[PDB]
Amino acid sequence: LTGTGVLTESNKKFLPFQQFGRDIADTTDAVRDPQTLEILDITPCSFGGV
Amino acid sequence: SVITPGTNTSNQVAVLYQDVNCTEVNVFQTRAGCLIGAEHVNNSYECDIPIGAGICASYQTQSIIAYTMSLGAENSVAYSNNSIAIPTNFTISVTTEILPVSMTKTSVDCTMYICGDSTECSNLLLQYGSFCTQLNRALTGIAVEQDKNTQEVFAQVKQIYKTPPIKDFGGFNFSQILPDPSKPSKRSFIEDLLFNKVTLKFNGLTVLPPLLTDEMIAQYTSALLAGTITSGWTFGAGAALQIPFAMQMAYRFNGIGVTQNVLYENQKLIANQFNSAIGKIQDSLSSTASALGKLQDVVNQNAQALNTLVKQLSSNFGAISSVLNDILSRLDPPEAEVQIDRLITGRLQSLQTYVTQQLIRAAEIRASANLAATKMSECVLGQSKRVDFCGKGYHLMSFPQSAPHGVVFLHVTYVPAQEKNFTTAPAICHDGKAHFPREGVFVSNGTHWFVTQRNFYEPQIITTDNTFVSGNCDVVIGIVNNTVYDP
Amino acid sequence: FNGLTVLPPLLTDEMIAQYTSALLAGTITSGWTFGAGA
Amino acid sequence: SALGKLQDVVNQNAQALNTLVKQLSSNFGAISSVLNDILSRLDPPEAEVQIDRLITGRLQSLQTYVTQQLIRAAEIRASANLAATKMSECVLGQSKRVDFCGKGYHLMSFPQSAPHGVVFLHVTYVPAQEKNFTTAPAICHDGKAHFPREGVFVSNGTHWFVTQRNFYEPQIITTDNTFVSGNCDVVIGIVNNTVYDP
Amino acid sequence: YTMSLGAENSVAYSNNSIAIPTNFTISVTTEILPVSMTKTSVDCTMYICG
Amino acid sequence: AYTNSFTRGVYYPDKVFRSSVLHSTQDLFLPFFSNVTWFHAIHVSNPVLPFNDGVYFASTEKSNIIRGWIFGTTLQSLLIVNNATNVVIKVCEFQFCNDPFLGRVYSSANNCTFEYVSQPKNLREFVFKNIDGYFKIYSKHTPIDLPQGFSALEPLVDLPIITRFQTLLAAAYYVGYLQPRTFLLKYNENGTITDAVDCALDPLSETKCTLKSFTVEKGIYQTSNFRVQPTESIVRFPNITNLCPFGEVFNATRF
Ligand SMILES: *[C@@H]1O[C@H](CO)[C@@H](O[C@@H]2O[C@H](CO)[C@@H](O)[C@H](O)[C@H]2NC(C)=O)[C@H](O)[C@H]1NC(C)=O
Ligand SMILES: *[C@@H]1O[C@H](CO)[C@@H](O[C@@H]2O[C@H](CO)[C@@H](O)[C@H](O)[C@H]2NC(C)=O)[C@H](O)[C@H]1NC(C)=O
Ligand SMILES: *[C@@H]1O[C@H](CO)[C@@H](O[C@@H]2O[C@H](CO)[C@@H](O)[C@H](O)[C@H]2NC(C)=O)[C@H](O)[C@H]1NC(C)=O
Ligand SMILES: *[C@@H]1O[C@H](CO)[C@@H](O[C@@H]2O[C@H](CO)[C@@H](O)[C@H](O)[C@H]2NC(C)=O)[C@H](O)[C@H]1NC(C)=O
Ligand SMILES: *[C@@H]1O[C@H](CO)[C@@H](O)[C@H](O)[C@H]1NC(C)=O
Ligand SMILES: *[C@@H]1O[C@H](CO)[C@@H](O)[C@H](O)[C@H]1NC(C)=O
Ligand SMILES: *[C@@H]1O[C@H](CO)[C@@H](O)[C@H](O)[C@H]1NC(C)=O
Ligand SMILES: *[C@@H]1O[C@H](CO)[C@@H](O)[C@H](O)[C@H]1NC(C)=O
Ligand SMILES: *[C@@H]1O[C@H](CO)[C@@H](O)[C@H](O)[C@H]1NC(C)=O
Ligand SMILES: *[C@@H]1O[C@H](CO)[C@@H](O)[C@H](O)[C@H]1NC(C)=O
Ligand SMILES: *[C@@H]1O[C@H](CO)[C@@H](O)[C@H](O)[C@H]1NC(C)=O
Ligand SMILES: *[C@@H]1O[C@H](CO)[C@@H](O)[C@H](O)[C@H]1NC(C)=O
Ligand SMILES: *[C@@H]1O[C@H](CO)[C@@H](O)[C@H](O)[C@H]1NC(C)=O
Ligand SMILES: *[C@@H]1O[C@H](CO)[C@@H](O)[C@H](O)[C@H]1NC(C)=O
Ligand SMILES: *[C@@H]1O[C@H](CO)[C@@H](O)[C@H](O)[C@H]1NC(C)=O
Ligand SMILES: *[C@@H]1O[C@H](CO)[C@@H](O)[C@H](O)[C@H]1NC(C)=O
Ligand SMILES: *[C@@H]1O[C@H](CO)[C@@H](O)[C@H](O)[C@H]1NC(C)=O
Ligand SMILES: *[C@@H]1O[C@H](CO)[C@@H](O)[C@H](O)[C@H]1NC(C)=O
Repeated sequence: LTGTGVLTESNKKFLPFQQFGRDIADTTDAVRDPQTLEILDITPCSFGGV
Repeated sequence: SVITPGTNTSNQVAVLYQDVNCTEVNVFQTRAGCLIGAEHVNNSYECDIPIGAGICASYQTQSIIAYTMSLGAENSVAYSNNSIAIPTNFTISVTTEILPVSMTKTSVDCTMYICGDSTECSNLLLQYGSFCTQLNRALTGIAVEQDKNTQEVFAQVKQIYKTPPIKDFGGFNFSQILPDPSKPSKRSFIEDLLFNKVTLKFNGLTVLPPLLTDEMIAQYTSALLAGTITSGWTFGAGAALQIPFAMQMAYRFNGIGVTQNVLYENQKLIANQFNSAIGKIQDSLSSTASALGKLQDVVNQNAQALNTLVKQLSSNFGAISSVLNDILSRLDPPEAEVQIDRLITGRLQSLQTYVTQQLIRAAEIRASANLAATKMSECVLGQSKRVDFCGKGYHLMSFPQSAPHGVVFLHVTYVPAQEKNFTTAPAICHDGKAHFPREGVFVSNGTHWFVTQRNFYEPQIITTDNTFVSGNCDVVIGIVNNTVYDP
Repeated sequence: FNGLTVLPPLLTDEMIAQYTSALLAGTITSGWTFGAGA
Repeated sequence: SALGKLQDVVNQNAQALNTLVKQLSSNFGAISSVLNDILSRLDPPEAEVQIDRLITGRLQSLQTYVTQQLIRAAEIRASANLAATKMSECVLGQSKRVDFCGKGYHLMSFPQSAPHGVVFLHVTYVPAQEKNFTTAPAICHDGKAHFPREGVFVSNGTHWFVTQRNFYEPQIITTDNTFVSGNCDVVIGIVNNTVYDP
Repeated sequence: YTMSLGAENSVAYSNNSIAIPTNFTISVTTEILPVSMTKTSVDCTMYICG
Repeated sequence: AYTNSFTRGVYYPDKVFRSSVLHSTQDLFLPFFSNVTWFHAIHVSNPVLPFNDGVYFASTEKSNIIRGWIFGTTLQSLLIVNNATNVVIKVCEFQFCNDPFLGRVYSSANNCTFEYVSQPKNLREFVFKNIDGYFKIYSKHTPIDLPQGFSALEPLVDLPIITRFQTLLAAAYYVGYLQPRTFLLKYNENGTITDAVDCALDPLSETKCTLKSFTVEKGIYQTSNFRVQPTESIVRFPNITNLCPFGEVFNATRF
């Protein structure tokens, strides 16, 4: 599940069986920490045109 | 293919098989192929849904019928030699014409889209040369073209005219269409409907803001409108010259051959028709929500295409997995040099398709925006005599209104009504001269003979001032006799 | 053919002839007026 | 800077053509963009794979150029039809459509050649130095209402004149620059004068 | 800066006032239109394969 | 005996969270409005039932009168029992009796190769799938002619372990075989499945599925190719007859 982003605590209400989670763009968008079962919500780091 | 009245009308549906006879699987057979589930019905109507070859389908007393479409109410207009019909009355009418002016200024960070910040993938893609720069140039081109469009349509007015306070426009009630100091924004009352009756998180892709913010396009349109409301055509040609609005309307009637006294003898009535037409233009927009579909379509269509550009990012193209990180983790780098090449070429080709689609749509919207610019230039700043350019009528004037990506012109067209049937003659013979009508046309009901103006029954005694002498009462194909008076 | 096909036009040639007959009968009978109203 | 609108098409086309040249050096993940080199380095069973890679890339680039040139040609054709329409309507004529043959009221136009374009000198009448006059829509006299035949009524503060619409030139009100209807009741704002009778 | 749309001014409207131009300025405006590209041609085989 | 299903037999297909979104799935499901058989929960004569492609099961009862299952081929055999506050899920019932009357026991058992145990007017429902070396036990229940109310089953179990099955019988129970229907699932903002479209139920259902929308505006839409399948595989060959001369060229007295 490699990637980059900022990881945030989230209200995203994963049901107890769900072990990774994807957005409407089909990218992985939220995941559960396999050491602690916390919900971590991904978003990519800030970027743009200069 | 299926035909349906759509879920929110009914659950019922019928099916068309586009090129196979019903022997090959209620039923009907058409030049468009076999049709199943629709009852063929024997009279005719306008097309609710097109099928083909003159078959159309619609929902009616309930079931899906299919029918031969009817082009309209067949009527023999009672042509004759010797006969003319002249309208005794009129009905001013206001019609929306809705034109898209811009699409959203999409911009794609091409290397971030294709390669996801992989230092591997971009090191591959660099060996494709100009592509990933060229696409960004092309999208920037259409993006700048969207501001070029919006300025080229709204910024005709050289200055922001502010409307006078008292709004004493001869009984016309523009409070429905001017800005409101109740100030949810600069928007006008109708504009506040348009900004609601249509309505519309990413990697690589972004939406740049429009250069003219919506409150500022509304400011321009308020200026254009205060111009037409207070200065007629004159603010297009030079400085705005004030003129009383009733006199402006009198000029515009005099622009469509109706003599301007026909305005002043009816002004109280005329304004009441115009206000009611504005009320209908409000009430229709407040409920027939589909009427802005010409704008909603482009917003949907763009959003559709861009959405598929995201969806294509998820597709393998034959690569071992649809995520450069997930392959690059598991594959050996010499084989990843093949798998990532498959992903790169697939993604790049899909992006090339999107960029070409947006270039084609941008060319179309540029055509629409130029049509909107000429519409504003002729119909708003002027009075175009072009027989159907500014709506289905004789053109009086038009008012612009801003809409989220377009203009919604309220063309106000004079449509005549309540015809009468008169006998007529090309010329009136007296003393052996033939007299011809200087600007009207001759009409009679048989008892006597009169001249009238061409578009409104106002009879005058025929009087050797409204008519000019010519010929010698023998070359005219169908002359008639009368006692032409002489002041 | 395979894959390729031609859909029929919505307005067959009979109806295009019917409309242009209507536009002739209009212009002949009534000039500009039938564009603006009855 | 005035000719920018015309210089751009020369620049864009040159730019597109220039990148079509630069894409020959692209290499596309062959081992060299100079094809005669890979043709010397590798034996035909390999070289055919490398050349297939180059051919695929070069096609893709050329297909891009030709497609964009079609789009651009469609634009320039739409501009050419606009130019042909303005040549017809503004030069051979006096098209009265308010803001087509330049700003102002259009008088005439002169075409001029430019290297891939046309420059029109649109010659236009623009009014200036206006003054403020009181008005009425009609003049009441003997209870008839006289309306202006082609001008409008204006007041010189305290005497009433007809003037043509777009250039102040007063005339005494007469039977011949006015016409008569009504009963001095239905028209609002009617005002009184001794309309003269020659 | 925030863009200016232009010097805001009131039309001196009133229900009985007209402004009539006492004079004129005939003027000349250039308009510039492109009417062709260059007639490019590409010898496709000589481009791809030399 | 029969009754029709409604919008039931639908479950979270992939153990992956999605929300405020629509998604297209090709796993096995109970087709909407498929008939589900109804069977005697009482031993009035309970028939014992075939298992194909996975079973939707439901039982309507207070007091958990339906309380167990057995599965297998010629029923090594999966066994499930819920009595005495434990879900017992052994695969040990290798000699399940010819009449598995619940209580004193359904079977004779040996070689319990897998023996997982877990904590175990009202409608209880299940789906049993076997796939890829797993047995998936989706289940859900709600207080109360099955309801027309939609309900998405959560995975109650998914076990790393069949042709017929039987149940450890005032109650009733319903059975229906799944099929591999494409579904479009709509996920609420809370990530529960709120509605679904069977992409084969009718041509409108197919159109809904093809636009990826529930509301279809009035109009005409493409949906599919219609290509007739060939009725037969004819073969004609040139009436040629003898074996070829290879027995010379691989065996010549001198190459
Ligand atoms: C011309 O038409 C208008 C309507 O378009 C007529 O005005 C209506 O007349 C009826 C009958 O008197 C009234 O009930 C309506 O209220 C009038 N309309 C409005 C808006 O007030 C008018 O009478 C017609 N005049 C002629 C000469 O035909
Ligand atoms: C139209 O018809 C009416 C009646 O047929 C005509 O009205 C008469 O016109 C004369 C001359 O203007 C008047 O002296 C009469 O008083 C009118 N009749 C009445 C009852 O007042 C009218 O002239 C006809 N017009 C035409 C052009 O034929
Ligand atoms: C504009 O108004 C002035 C007065 O306000 C007019 O002055 C007189 O006009 C009358 C006829 O209208 C002449 O008989 C007088 O000789 C005028 N007096 C002067 C001092 O000129 C003036 O005529 C009006 N404008 C024009 C062009 O006549
Ligand atoms: C109309 O405008 C023209 C242009 O300004 C005026 O002509 C100018 O008049 C001033 C004053 O005599 C001179 O200094 C300029 O040299 C003139 N320009 C030209 C090109 O000759 C003209 O006087 C104005 N006329 C009226 C009636 O307003
Ligand atoms: C569909 O019907 C509902 C009422 O059931 C209404 O609120 C909605 O506006 C309708 N939508 C369309 C597109 O007709
Ligand atoms: C198939 O349909 C067409 C429609 O015009 C008709 O002409 C033709 O005879 C039909 N053939 C059969 C076998 O029904
Ligand atoms: C339509 O009308 C004709 C009248 O001649 C009739 O013969 C025919 O059956 C009708 N068609 C249908 C579908 O009822
Ligand atoms: C204009 O119409 C509105 C109703 O839309 C009304 O409230 C307002 O008073 C009217 N103003 C006039 C007639 O001046
Ligand atoms: C004119 O007269 C003809 C013949 O009676 C009639 O058909 C037609 O409808 C009349 N038109 C009007 C406008 O009265
Ligand atoms: C046609 O109209 C003219 C003019 O009134 C008349 O002389 C001629 O007799 C008319 N012919 C017919 C056939 O009505
Ligand atoms: C008009 O009058 C003259 C003389 O009275 C007559 O010769 C002529 O025929 C009349 N017009 C027509 C059309 O008959
Ligand atoms: C007309 O008069 C007003 C004062 O009432 C003034 O502000 C305005 O500038 C004048 N207009 C012209 C064109 O002189
Ligand atoms: C213009 O408005 C005033 C009131 O402000 C009014 O007295 C006057 O009559 C109006 N003008 C006309 C021509 O009615
Ligand atoms: C014009 O004169 C009549 C009678 O002299 C008078 O009743 C009327 O009021 C005058 N016009 C105006 C606008 O006052
Ligand atoms: C359900 O069963 C009945 C009786 O066996 C049958 O007639 C019906 O077709 C079945 N339902 C469907 C949807 O086929
Ligand atoms: C366990 O399996 C073996 C092999 O099938 C069988 O012989 C034995 O009887 C089984 N255990 C018992 C207790 O029967
Ligand atoms: C969604 O979840 C929140 C948090 O538990 C809850 O308050 C809300 O009622 C839920 N709504 C729906 C429609 O599931
Ligand atoms: C040719 O065809 C027949 C089958 O129709 C086959 O049985 C026969 O042996 C063939 N003839 C010869 C001479 O081999």
